[PDB]
Amino acid sequence: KIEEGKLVIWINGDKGYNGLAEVGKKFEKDTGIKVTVEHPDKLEEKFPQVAATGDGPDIIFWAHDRFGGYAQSGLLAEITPDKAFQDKLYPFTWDAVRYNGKLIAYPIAVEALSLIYNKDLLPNPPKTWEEIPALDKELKAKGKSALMFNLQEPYFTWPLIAADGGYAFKYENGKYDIKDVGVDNAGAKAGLTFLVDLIKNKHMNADTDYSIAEAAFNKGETAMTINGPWAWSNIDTSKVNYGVTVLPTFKGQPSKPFVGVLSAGINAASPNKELAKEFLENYLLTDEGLEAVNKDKPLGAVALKSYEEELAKDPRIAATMENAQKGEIMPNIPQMSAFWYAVRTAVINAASGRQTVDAALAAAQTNAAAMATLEKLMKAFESLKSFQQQQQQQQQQQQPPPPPPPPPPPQLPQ
Amino acid sequence: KIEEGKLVIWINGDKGYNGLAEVGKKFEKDTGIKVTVEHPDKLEEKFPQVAATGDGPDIIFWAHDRFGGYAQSGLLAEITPDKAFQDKLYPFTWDAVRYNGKLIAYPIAVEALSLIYNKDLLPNPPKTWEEIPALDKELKAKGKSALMFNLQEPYFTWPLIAADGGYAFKYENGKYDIKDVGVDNAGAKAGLTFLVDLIKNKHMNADTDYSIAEAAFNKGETAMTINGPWAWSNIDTSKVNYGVTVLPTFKGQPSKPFVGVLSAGINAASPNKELAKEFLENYLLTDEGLEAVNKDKPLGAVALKSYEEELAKDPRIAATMENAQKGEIMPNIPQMSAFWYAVRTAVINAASGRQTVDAALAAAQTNAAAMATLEKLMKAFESLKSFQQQQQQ
Amino acid sequence: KIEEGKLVIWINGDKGYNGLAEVGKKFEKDTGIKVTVEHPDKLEEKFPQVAATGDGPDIIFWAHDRFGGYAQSGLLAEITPDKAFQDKLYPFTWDAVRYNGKLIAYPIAVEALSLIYNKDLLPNPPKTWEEIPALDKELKAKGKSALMFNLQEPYFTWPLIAADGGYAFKYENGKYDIKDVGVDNAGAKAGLTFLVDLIKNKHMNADTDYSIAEAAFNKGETAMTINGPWAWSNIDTSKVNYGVTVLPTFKGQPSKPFVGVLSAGINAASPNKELAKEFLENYLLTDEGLEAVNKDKPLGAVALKSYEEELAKDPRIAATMENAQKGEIMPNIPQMSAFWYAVRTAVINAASGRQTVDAALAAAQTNAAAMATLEKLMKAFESLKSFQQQQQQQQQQQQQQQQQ
Ligand SMILES: [Ca+2]
Ligand SMILES: [Ca+2]
Ligand SMILES: [Ca+2]
Ligand SMILES: [Ca+2]
Ligand SMILES: [Ca+2]
Ligand SMILES: [Ca+2]
Ligand SMILES: [Ca+2]
Ligand SMILES: [Ca+2]
Ligand SMILES: [Ca+2]
Ligand SMILES: [Ca+2]
Ligand SMILES: [Zn+2]
Ligand SMILES: [Zn+2]
Ligand SMILES: [Zn+2]
Ligand SMILES: [Zn+2]
Ligand SMILES: [Zn+2]
Ligand SMILES: [Zn+2]
Ligand SMILES: [Zn+2]
Repeated sequence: KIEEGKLVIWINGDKGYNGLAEVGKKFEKDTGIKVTVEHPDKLEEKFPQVAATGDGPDIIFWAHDRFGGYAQSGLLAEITPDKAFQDKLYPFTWDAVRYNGKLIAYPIAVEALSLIYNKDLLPNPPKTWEEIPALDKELKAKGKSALMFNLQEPYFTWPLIAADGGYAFKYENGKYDIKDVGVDNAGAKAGLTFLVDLIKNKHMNADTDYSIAEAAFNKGETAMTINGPWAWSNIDTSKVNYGVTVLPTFKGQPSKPFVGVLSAGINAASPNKELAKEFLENYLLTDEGLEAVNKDKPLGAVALKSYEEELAKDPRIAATMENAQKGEIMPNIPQMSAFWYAVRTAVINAASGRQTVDAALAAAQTNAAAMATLEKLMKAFESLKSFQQQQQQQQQQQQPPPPPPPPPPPQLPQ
Repeated sequence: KIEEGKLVIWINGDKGYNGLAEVGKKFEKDTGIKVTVEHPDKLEEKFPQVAATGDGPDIIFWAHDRFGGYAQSGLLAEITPDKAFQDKLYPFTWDAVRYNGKLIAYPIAVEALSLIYNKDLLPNPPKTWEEIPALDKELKAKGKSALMFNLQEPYFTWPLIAADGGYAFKYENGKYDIKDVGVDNAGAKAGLTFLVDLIKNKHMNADTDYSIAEAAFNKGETAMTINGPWAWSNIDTSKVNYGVTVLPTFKGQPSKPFVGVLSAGINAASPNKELAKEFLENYLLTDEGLEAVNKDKPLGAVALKSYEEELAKDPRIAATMENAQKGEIMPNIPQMSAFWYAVRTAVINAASGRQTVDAALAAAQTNAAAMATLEKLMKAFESLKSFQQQQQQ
Repeated sequence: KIEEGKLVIWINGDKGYNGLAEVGKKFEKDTGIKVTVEHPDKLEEKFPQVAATGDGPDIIFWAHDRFGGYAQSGLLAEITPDKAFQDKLYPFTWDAVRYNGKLIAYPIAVEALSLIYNKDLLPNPPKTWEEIPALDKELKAKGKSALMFNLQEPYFTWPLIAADGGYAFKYENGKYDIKDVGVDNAGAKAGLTFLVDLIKNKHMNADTDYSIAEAAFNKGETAMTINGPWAWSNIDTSKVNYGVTVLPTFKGQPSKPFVGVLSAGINAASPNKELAKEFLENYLLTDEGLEAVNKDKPLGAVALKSYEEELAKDPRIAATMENAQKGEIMPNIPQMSAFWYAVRTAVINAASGRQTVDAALAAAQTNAAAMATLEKLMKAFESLKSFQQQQQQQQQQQQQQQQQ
């Protein structure tokens, strides 16, 4: 809970919690305040439960895109680092921890998709998407393919579609304009067109998923793939002489991958907000702190400028940061749920031929507002029923509103 | 019974309708136009039924908050008192009778919660909320409690919550901005926290409702309660030496109770709009008009400045007008229905520990703004339902 | 089919498609490119289905209001006629073919309601609505009625209602503000009030529909009726000595009838965008082009200034254009579905006495918006049912294609 006089930290099991515990000991040595690090199962699901009743950890570690939902439910304390501390980190990461004007977390690490290439098949990676078709028929002559990446998930296909001017929601002040959606502009249109052309000219298969794209690259069957820092360990094992580099340009514009930021938030119910802020600002977000965490489990690229420059000596890490700098910070707003489902269908339908490019993307725009507001209404029936639970004396699994009558007037009058 | 050459007035049975008929005989004397006053059952429900077909009274009396829904359905005629008539009343009472720029009703009487205290247990009432925890323990030593009021309805708990900067919807031009909700700001957050602190520090019970809060004050078991002019008649009966005063301040700010304004609206279907406006401006909203109504039933505080000053000699009425002047005029808009159910759940959950202050209020701004889809959904279903039952049968 | 190297044109079967095919042969003579005009059943429903999968015609002919939904679904190619070609047509017709700033089609013909009168019963038609009461009494003495028109649908009753300031959605920049509805203002209030007054003063029956209104005018029972260019051929057969003129003014303001504009849109999937724009701009939208189409089946008033002035020799056509120029261009946006349903009820309720004018209108202004927001949420539940269609199929293409 609160944990008055101490600090309890939740961080996912797959991270460097042992390294974080070691910063905890260093903090315990100069202050006498003991730090407890734990990694419960599905802590991103548990936090919304316990924090709503004033319990839980003092500080939570998760990808920034979950925090928008938390801050909306008032579960995170507004943080106030002064200007001096802010300049210690990359200015773009602060934009990943801002919910409606307010700063609600500290950025730790940075993730983004990169171009991963087989050095032995490709001496040098293309700087340009446009030259991939030419490159594929050069490698096909050797029974090899140029590129294979997951086409089923928008996360992977977005970098291209967004390249010439697409975007999820327009951001211009720490606040996302939810009626300015850019899935239906000329830039996005140009991007998805190129992608569909790649599939229909047989340079790519419409059924390529994560597993198939990973198996092909790790068996040296394909020259290139698009993936993030979590996929590297498997390529090390495959013994593929691989490189990680900046994504290819399209129509002269860099690709725009989604940027996910590991963030540290303070529970709005913690009485140890001061302790937590001193721990994060002066012990963890330091070269010595991140180093200790990194040693246990690599963070990839980090938000702190000083330690990032030390980690950039690895050209894989330097490439993940450079991609992220030219990429699009993933909106933390609830309307993103709609965007995922809409663009998923728009890409799958354009790819298979079921729909055209212009139609698939135009339908997504409508599906964005339609599915997005639906979530607001779904919360209304879910809050009206929830009020009834606490009034009388899984269970909420009800949800009626099934009256959508379609009036079809007979416009005959001849 | 469309009227035509006569005035038929509607007003609730609990009001000075016999005093109103006395002004209606006065009008009949200088005009030869007979005034009929009636008080049918659930008139506030019947009025929208009959007015939508072009029937019912020429003029209607009810709290200003119901008038928003009426004027939205276009059942009220616009009124035009000139600059001279408007300055006879308190400026703020005109803000209660404004529906999207247009004035639709004449303000009559003003209602707000006040601090009612036992003079025999409390010499001077506390000017400050912050000092009540200290006053309770001083009274717990004697087997008494400092304060007990209804914690179940947000009408009673709002004064405190809104004190430091909370508000329902932002008003700034005879028009409410329905996207500017103030249940989740630092003002509301500071207020509700204080209220919950009281409950967990056992200066208050989470299960205190209207009945329990009234019983306790009327048996002298508690030194203070918060209530309105309607409860006065029961405290007289209990023989408690009581006082009515301005509500305590919080963080230096005055408490902000909701303001209910009893108002007179003219039926849009009434052929007697001119007669009505003459009766209301020149006969009823005068010292003698309101007196006649008041002698039948007390209005409490009144909108007319002149007659308010004569009534102000009662310190109970004097405090009601002070509280109402520092309070918030209850929005007349349909989005208020959402506000009631959401803030009500928010306070209940915060008090019982089921949810924190920050969490209950942040999810209150969702429930209240998200119940607006009910407005469009339930109104669109229900709207189309009427046409279904007409086209299909 | 596909289209590559030719043109395929879709137009409704009640138009001059043979005359359109005749423009098609003239094009084929100078170019060699074959033009195939076809008129399939319910083509305005078939077009969204085939155009979404990249099929259908190169060019499509329909009333402009249907194109909003097409351009929203991205089924129409943005057209670019230069300032020189744009000035050959009436400026107001271009506004009927703008979807959110972009031009999506070519204007062909214009259609609006007009006052149609029996010159044997009425020598000179009234310029004023206000005088129809007095005129009725004068004709009632002879066992005739002054005016009889379809009161059931708003399309017909709108001209009056809108006359003094009523409007569907405010339009100011090729873009409709859907929060600015005008069915509740003083203008609309005044118009419907006048209509209600006519019905309760028994100058008009609340149950007059299209069929009753048409029969009455064509049996010489009523002196006047409002209607459009489509009802003319029935009046010719009735042997009624009739005229067609400008609609009566209310409170000194002209009646605002809804403007329907026949339009030519280019499929965004068509490989022959340059061919189609060459056909339309320089072969069809010319004196000789529309003339060939007109001779097969009349277009009524036309968007091209030059040929319109030759057609204006007919006073009927000259008046359809004059009514259209003072009227309101029908919004092409999806919120118009809700507009029709809300105003249809509002009028029927106010006329039957079931509701007052103030109530029935202020209900419509809230109802039309309430259905509009539902419309978006219905293309949602159904669009989530594309998962039912798809996610079931890609599971049966996976359980069935791996035949157990
Ligand atoms: Ca624990
Ligand atoms: Ca500092
Ligand atoms: Ca170092
Ligand atoms: Ca080192
Ligand atoms: Ca390790
Ligand atoms: Ca009666
Ligand atoms: Ca005066
Ligand atoms: Ca004492
Ligand atoms: Ca009495
Ligand atoms: Ca065919
Ligand atoms: Zn664990
Ligand atoms: Zn190729
Ligand atoms: Zn140190
Ligand atoms: Zn009664
Ligand atoms: Zn205490
Ligand atoms: Zn046919
Ligand atoms: Zn008459």
